[PDB]
Amino acid sequence: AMIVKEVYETAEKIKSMEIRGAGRIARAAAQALMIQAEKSKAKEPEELWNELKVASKILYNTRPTAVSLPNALRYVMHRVKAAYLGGADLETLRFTAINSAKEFIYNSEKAIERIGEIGAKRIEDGDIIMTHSHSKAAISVMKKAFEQGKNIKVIVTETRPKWQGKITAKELASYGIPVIYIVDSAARHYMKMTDKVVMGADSITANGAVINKIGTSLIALTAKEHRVWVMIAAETYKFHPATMLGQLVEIEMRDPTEVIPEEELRTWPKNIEVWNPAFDVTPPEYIDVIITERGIIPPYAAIDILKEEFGWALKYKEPWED
Amino acid sequence: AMIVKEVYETAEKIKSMEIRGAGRIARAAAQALMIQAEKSKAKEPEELWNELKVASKILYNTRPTAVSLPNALRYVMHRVKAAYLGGADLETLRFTAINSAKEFIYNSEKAIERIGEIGAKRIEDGDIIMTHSHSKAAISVMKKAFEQGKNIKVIVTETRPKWQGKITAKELASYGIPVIYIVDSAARHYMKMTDKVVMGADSITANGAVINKIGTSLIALTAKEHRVWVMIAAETYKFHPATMLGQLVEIEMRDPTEVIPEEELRTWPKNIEVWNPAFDVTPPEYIDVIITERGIIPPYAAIDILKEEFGWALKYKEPWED
Amino acid sequence: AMIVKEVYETAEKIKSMEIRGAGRIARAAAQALMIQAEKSKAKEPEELWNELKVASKILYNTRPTAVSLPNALRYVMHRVKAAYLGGADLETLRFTAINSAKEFIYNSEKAIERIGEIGAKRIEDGDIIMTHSHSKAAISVMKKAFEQGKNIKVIVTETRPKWQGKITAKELASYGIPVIYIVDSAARHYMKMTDKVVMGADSITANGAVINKIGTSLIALTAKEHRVWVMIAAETYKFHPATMLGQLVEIEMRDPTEVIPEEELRTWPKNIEVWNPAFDVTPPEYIDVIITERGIIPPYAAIDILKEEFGWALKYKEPWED
Amino acid sequence: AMIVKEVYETAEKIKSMEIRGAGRIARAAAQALMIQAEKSKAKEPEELWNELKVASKILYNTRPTAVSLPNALRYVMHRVKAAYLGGADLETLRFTAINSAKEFIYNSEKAIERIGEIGAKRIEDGDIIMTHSHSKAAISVMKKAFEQGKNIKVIVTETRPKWQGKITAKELASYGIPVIYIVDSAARHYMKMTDKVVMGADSITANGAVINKIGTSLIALTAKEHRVWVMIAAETYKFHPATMLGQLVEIEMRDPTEVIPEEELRTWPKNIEVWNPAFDVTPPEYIDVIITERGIIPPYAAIDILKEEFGWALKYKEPWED
Amino acid sequence: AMIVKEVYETAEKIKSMEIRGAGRIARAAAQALMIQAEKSKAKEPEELWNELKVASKILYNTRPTAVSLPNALRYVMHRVKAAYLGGADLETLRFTAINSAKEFIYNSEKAIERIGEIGAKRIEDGDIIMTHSHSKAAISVMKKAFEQGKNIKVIVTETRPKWQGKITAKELASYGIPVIYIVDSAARHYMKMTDKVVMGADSITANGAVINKIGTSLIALTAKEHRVWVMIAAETYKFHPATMLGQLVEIEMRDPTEVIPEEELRTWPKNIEVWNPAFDVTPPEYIDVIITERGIIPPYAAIDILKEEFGWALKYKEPWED
Amino acid sequence: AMIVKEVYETAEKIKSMEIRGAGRIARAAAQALMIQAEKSKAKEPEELWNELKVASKILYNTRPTAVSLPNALRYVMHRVKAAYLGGADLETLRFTAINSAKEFIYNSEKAIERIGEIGAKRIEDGDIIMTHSHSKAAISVMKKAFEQGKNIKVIVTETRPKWQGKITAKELASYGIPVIYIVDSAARHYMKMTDKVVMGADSITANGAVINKIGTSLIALTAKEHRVWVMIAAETYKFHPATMLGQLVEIEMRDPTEVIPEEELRTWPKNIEVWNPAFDVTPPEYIDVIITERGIIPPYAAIDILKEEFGWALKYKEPWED
Ligand SMILES: Nc1ncnc2c1ncn2[C@@H]1O[C@H](COP(=O)(O)O)[C@@H](O)[C@H]1O
Ligand SMILES: O=P(O)(O)OC[C@H]1O[C@H](OP(=O)(O)O)[C@H](O)[C@@H]1O
Ligand SMILES: O=P(O)(O)OC[C@H]1O[C@H](OP(=O)(O)O)[C@H](O)[C@@H]1O
Ligand SMILES: O=P(O)(O)OC[C@H]1O[C@H](OP(=O)(O)O)[C@H](O)[C@@H]1O
Ligand SMILES: O=P(O)(O)OC[C@H]1O[C@H](OP(=O)(O)O)[C@H](O)[C@@H]1O
Ligand SMILES: O=P(O)(O)OC[C@H]1O[C@H](OP(=O)(O)O)[C@H](O)[C@@H]1O
Ligand SMILES: [K+]
Ligand SMILES: [K+]
Ligand SMILES: [K+]
Repeated sequence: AMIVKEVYETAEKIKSMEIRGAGRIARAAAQALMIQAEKSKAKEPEELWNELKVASKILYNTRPTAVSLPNALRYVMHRVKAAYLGGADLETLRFTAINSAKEFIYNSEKAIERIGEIGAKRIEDGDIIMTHSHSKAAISVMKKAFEQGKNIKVIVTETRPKWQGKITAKELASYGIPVIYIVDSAARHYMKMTDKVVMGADSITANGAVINKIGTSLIALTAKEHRVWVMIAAETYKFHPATMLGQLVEIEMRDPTEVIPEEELRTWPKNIEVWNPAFDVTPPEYIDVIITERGIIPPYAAIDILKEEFGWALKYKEPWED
Repeated sequence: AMIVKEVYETAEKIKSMEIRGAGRIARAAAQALMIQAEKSKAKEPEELWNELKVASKILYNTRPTAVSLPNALRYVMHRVKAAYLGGADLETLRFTAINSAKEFIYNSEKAIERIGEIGAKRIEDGDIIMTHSHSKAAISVMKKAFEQGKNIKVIVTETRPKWQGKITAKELASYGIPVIYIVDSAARHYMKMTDKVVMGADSITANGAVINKIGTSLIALTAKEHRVWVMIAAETYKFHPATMLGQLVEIEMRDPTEVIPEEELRTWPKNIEVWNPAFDVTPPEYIDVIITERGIIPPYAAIDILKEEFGWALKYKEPWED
Repeated sequence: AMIVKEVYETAEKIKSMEIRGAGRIARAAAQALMIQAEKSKAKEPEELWNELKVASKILYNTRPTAVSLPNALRYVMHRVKAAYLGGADLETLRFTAINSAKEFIYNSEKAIERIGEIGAKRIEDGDIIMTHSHSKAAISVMKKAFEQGKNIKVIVTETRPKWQGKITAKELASYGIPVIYIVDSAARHYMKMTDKVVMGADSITANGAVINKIGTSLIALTAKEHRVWVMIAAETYKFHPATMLGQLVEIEMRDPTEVIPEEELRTWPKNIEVWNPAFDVTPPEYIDVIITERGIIPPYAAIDILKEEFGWALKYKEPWED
Repeated sequence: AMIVKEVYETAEKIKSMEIRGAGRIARAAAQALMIQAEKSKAKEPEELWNELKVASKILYNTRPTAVSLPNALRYVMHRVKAAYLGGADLETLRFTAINSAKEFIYNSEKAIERIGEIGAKRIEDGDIIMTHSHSKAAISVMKKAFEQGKNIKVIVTETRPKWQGKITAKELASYGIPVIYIVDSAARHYMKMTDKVVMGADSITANGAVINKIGTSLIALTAKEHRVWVMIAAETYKFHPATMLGQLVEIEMRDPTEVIPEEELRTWPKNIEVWNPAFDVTPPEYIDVIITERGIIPPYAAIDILKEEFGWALKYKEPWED
Repeated sequence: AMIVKEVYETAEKIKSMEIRGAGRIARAAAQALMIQAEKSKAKEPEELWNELKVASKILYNTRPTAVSLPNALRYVMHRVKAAYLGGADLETLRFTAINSAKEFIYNSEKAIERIGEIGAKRIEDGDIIMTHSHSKAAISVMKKAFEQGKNIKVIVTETRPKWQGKITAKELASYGIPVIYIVDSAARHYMKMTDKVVMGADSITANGAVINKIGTSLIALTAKEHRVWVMIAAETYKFHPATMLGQLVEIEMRDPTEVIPEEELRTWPKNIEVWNPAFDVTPPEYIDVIITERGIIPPYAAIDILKEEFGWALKYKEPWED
Repeated sequence: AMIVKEVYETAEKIKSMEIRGAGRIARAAAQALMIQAEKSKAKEPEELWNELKVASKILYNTRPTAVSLPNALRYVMHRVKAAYLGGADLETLRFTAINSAKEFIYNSEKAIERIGEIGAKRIEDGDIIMTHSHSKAAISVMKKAFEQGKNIKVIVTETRPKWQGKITAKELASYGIPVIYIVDSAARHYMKMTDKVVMGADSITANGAVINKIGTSLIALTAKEHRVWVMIAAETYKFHPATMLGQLVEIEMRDPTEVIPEEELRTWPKNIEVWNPAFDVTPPEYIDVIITERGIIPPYAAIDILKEEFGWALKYKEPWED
């Protein structure tokens, strides 16, 4: 109930997409629990516990699709709950929250570096890589492959409505990587000159399906058509535990004004609806490998990743639950 | 040569895409040769012949990909050239041109209403139709189905870079037709709820291939993946003669600042190139039917349409050449 | 208005499927106009003309899907109308009707013999042929191939709900042809031992799509999956002229009691609906050749067949129209 | 050996398909070994051991294709065999058998309710579900989605030769669920209006393949053609151990008179054979998920389910052998 | 009965593949007929007519698969037979033969030249072209493209068993075209670097299937897999008139010593059979265009080449027949 | 530094392909290490350890593509290195090496035997089997099946460039198995008569792709096209641990004189380059099963073979490294 404003700002910024990208939203949420814990004026363990739960709920209710966010909160809160129910004093519980958040953040960073190291080995001298949206994990791969001295070019799709491709383009450019910027529509037209595809992931399912920025499935489709390897770069905390037990991932429908700006949209007739899904789902047949910090896998081994790391917790309710 | 201003203004406006759509471009090309003949001050027939030769060369060098443009110029100038070589005096030559051009414009209008009526019979009540870009022909089909009392909805894809989807959305919505506007990247995500795809053409080749707005081949591809019918609404003047003798269609590369505005692009790193192809090429196997003013065809019958309407002219030179 | 009962019985028998099969229904309808004409008590040409029109309407309104029926009636009635409007006396008009019907019947028979002769050449010694429903044209092929001394076996699908396969099985057996009878569901399971598929057609469209007995499209689908040639055996009067101008073929929905017998069906809860489509539509991609009396064609050449034989009449209303 | 009558009556009833469905067969197999142990008059443990050995051999030789049967027998007899070899006295051996069998029956029931709850989460409100044959597991999924308030309709395919579709149609309709009954041949025609396919399994192989009622592979095939999800509701006791070591599953050929009744078939020509396979084999690539009581898997994870639940037993002999 | 030396040498050189390549073979058979007429010591019309009839049969009975050969003998003998039946005297008949063969040969050289010109237009600067066997018409395309100043590289598949690829590689090298030579099995491995596939044909059928050197089908298949264009370079006398009326093309089975040499094969166990198909059949779905001397067709328009250039003769027997 | 004669002969025999076949090569490298330890005149532990390290590098540097080789050197040197670091004396170290090589070699012979037994079960009486190259493990399957009394026939693809298929054909003949020998290009032509495809592997990756003799991929592709099962017979030491961490397998490019002999190649134009890839890569989607000595897997479970038998060593450097 005495929730610090750093939690409230992180939430608003997640919603507004000032903080965006699956890994980043996750790190931002770990962070927010950290700050809440650091700054809490609680006197009993029970008071802090309550704050961490209510803050976790606020943070969870921001954006649904990327499972990295709930996974970050679970990492922190599985540990916090266990300390709490085990009778931890106020300070043991504060540190358990703070240090758990710190680990997630630190492991998130090492996981992305490691993915780049692993992914890069699948890039070859002279490769033309097509990507989509802005993925820290995808970019780690392309960036490392350049640093090894491979001469790559990267086709960057624009990624409407939010123009994520601009970010990716400028960022790749600044590491010395040449870029070809194209609109989303042109992905089939350039698939013939493309040697590899490398994209990120918001959530990966028990069957190997990849939920990622709207348009990912199209690029994968025509990549398959063309026999261009589709490689997805993704941390194990992108894997979705609830889909083990039959859960479908919700696809976020964002405001129509991200597609068509406010001033214009209200001049339009009432019988036009603008629909703005932030993600689509890419079937496993169309994915060559998923690149995790633990190694290369075929998409269908998503279940192993889920079994050995996340399944244990599916008997329990969420660690923030009241 | 004394070229009248309406010839130059039309060429500017085609190049700038102020005038756009392969059907319109073609009518305006004819309209321009008509205005040249109307206002010419030529004394001799040879004087006027030369004006129209040159006028045609100006118009032909505007935009290369939609063969409708040269087929309009040809429709007028084969006639003008035969009048002139067969000894026509001046005012005979002036009317051959005027009248040939009025013929093309009125047949063009006719063909579109006719493609509407034919193509509508392949629209079923309840259908959800996905379309791309803005095509007077495709719209004729959708609008004619609506006027028949069928309850349709049209999925209008945005169509970057130039936003042609906005024109389409507003146009259809203004005839009463419910519209759903989405980004091009959302085509696959919404292909499951789509019953029919209806699109235009700029060029159609001997072998069946359809050159139409960039992103057309993606929509068609994922329509095939899902067994949604891809119907191309296209006049016979969209069919490309030189492809019979082995020609590939030039795919127009338009200025990059149509993608990223000048103000923003000049601030971007030197090693990003923006590539802006205006069109892509959809293979025949992803096309179900081509709705011409002469009836429904399989796309492989493109060659029949060309054999019987264009072949004769191929042993000759272009009717505006020296 | 003074319509003979032979017209009324032929109609009832077409509806009830006592007379069934596309070619046969067509011959039966030609026949019926013949008898009407033979037995008419008309005294003026105008009186007979009226009878032939009203009889054509009755016969046309029996079953929609197989276009052979309207084509048979057009063959007879294009000729009758032309005699009539050209001032034929009563007897000239009677004979025009009678003799036209006779030609259609005679040409129908020669067309089926000729298809068998042509089709059989595509069967090879040792072939295992899978078929579907009961097609006179298909059977003509298999029968001729045996008579040439090729040792074939024919897999006969049962063809529910009406058990057409029983007819085909007994009929092939009686020519010396060994038969393997299987239920419809088993077609994929036996496609591996199948060398050829040979089926009939009720209506063939401008784009090469084949409308035929329910389940045809499944057999073709898994045939394609397996690279087994799908050959359709079909007379040129199976080709559908209205689909040139964008008409979709109606798919006949027959009584639910053909699926589930009356005594049983009325014991069932109201919230079960039985749906009984008599046909499905098979796309051209899944058809290797159509075998007509005029020769082997790829499915997509359906338009040539339609252009050169049926298109001339599409400017006119139906020759029975009032 | 003194085999009790309920062992023989159950074997007759499995063979005749009076008792049917791989789940039921398996429970009744266990039920029979339970009744044998209940009523045995054995004095020694060795006497009873031998009765159960023989009882198991009788039950195992009824119907070969659904591995659920032997997995039930194994579940009981690995336990009984270990009790006996580990010196158990008589009434200990009698209870090991009884209790092992009650265990299997109650776990089987549990697994089905559980597969209902998991699989329902992949059913979305509004969905039209196509199913095949009659599967308690598939029905558990569909019924559980309905109880959640989702408005579904189920397309029940008839399922020749034995008409299992009638059982399914009546069952689902009796829980309130709207049913559409069609013939197996209509599967493709109605795949366009279908959102999800839900079916059972009799055996599932190491590599992912699903053996289920004849016609299953057709439905799955055309589901893939249209990108409709194929979900297999199947317990872990449906998974086939011997396939790990290279075994192919025997596909049961049932008496031809189930297709064509004795009265009719005896009148048919000698060179028609009726072939009645009871099952077909659907490849893994046409399967989206397998819903087990342990959660959603990709079909290629069949091998994991077998490794961790069945592999150990493969170096041993069958637990009812000499 | 009095057949010239040359007809025998031509025949034998064709049998042993000393003269080879569909077009060349046909030229050699026209040449033979031409020399039979030149050197005839016949004095009656009927004596010559009989020499030419027999000469034809000898030639037609060398090698079955390439229809070019009978199409050449028909070109000559149709004309010879029309003259002989007109009552043409000896010297008129002798010239009919002599001239018709020269007309055939000259039109053949012209077609291959024109195919080069037309086909070259579909080659683009920087293209890598995979070919197969040695096709004069395929080579015309490649050579003309290279002469146009396009920097192409050609991948020459070795083409077992007769090592045809060595001839192709040496030939293209000799015009200054960089060749990559590879074994047949490597065609998929290098399909990713291939932009275009260009190959010949021995026979093209009524449905658009292409019969060419063994392996042609594997290359078309993996080319389709990767969306590389397959372009067939083929004179209109490669199209097979018999296939219109149902015939299948005979696939010539040549000597096993062309595979395993005689000195080695004789030492091998009896129970190894060496099979040497000289050709295979590529379906039209894997073929993008056929480049003929009349233009570009989709494979499905082969029926038109046939309808319009050959169908007239099918009514009749082969000209050389009695 | 003091390396035995035999290590050099083994190395050179492997380089020149005198010793060939992935499994055999590996046995030859274990053998070499075994003879280095046997014949060492070293007197300190460290002297031997250094001989074996160097011997290993020599061997690993012969042929890159078949991972069996390093997996054998690892089997031995992991064990040798654990001993040397335990402080093992000279003779203990010498035995560690000698025994570990014998263990490797004996386990290899056992695996190939067990693969035969397991793989044979998926062969059925009357099967026609296409194979490629010469794989000891593929042959084990075929031989065991034939020994079981199944009347099989084997199609042996010739396998250029090194004529591997002659070895296979002679070998299978020698066990009494009828062979059909065909050139590589004929694999599609005979895929219709093929029931089963059985081939070896040199390296199998973490995502299930198979690296085997050049051509393997063309056969898998057309086998998939026709729904023929592709079964790979492969010892678990064919699985590539490096591919888990991102590596690509190096495709060995061997001498051009293995393609075109030296006496002939030297006469050829400079501008023909002869490319000799010894291997290609088959994707997992075209592979039905991998038959290992631990059982049948889908190709996607290759990651499990790896996770569980090799992943432990990836943390560390190669045993022979300093
Ligand atoms: N050198 C290599 N090492 C490991 N995997 C490879 C290599 N080359 C190709 N692949 C894989 O092999 C398959 C190639 O398939 P395609 O893209 O269809 O050629 C894919 O599954 C790739 O991941
Ligand atoms: O974790 P990293 O690799 O940064 O990003 C993964 C994915 O998350 C992003 O979505 P959004 O911008 O949050 O809507 C993009 O879809 C991207 O592919
Ligand atoms: O001729 P209509 O049917 O109106 O449209 C035909 C096509 O021409 C347009 O190109 P652009 O906007 O001129 O670049 C669009 O691609 C459209 O589909
Ligand atoms: O075990 P449950 O899930 O109820 O059904 C599993 C399968 O077993 C049945 O076979 P049969 O009717 O015994 O021949 C059907 O094929 C059904 O899908
Ligand atoms: O007429 P051109 O285009 O030269 O060759 C056509 C085809 O004929 C040849 O066969 P063969 O060498 O006669 O056995 C080759 O297969 C070639 O592709
Ligand atoms: O171990 P086994 O199963 O015998 O053979 C495995 C594979 O290794 C061989 O290559 P190479 O002859 O070494 O170049 C063949 O390609 C074969 O399929
Ligand atoms: K590419
Ligand atoms: K749809
Ligand atoms: K659907």
